[PDB]
Amino acid sequence: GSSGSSGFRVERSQPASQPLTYESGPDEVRAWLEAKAFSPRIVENLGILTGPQLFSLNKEELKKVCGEEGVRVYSQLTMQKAFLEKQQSGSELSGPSSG
Repeated sequence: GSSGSSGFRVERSQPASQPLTYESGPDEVRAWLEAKAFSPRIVENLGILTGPQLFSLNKEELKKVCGEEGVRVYSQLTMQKAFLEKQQSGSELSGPSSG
């Protein structure tokens, strides 16, 4: 019960998008990047990390390795993460600590 405002206007979709999950190793992580066509550098740089190892990278990190492009990579990554969170309904004693 606390007055608050929110919203977002980002209408952007892609025709093709390779499936990326935590079970996907570095062999797939590199494919996901190329699929989006981020950059020839970020693909090889982030194409060596595993599924989780990559997602583990924070905005600052992704920006440190991907430089400026990173900002975009992270914007797309998070989007996927959230989608994965609610992929296989069956969380075991896991969830939001505080709401």
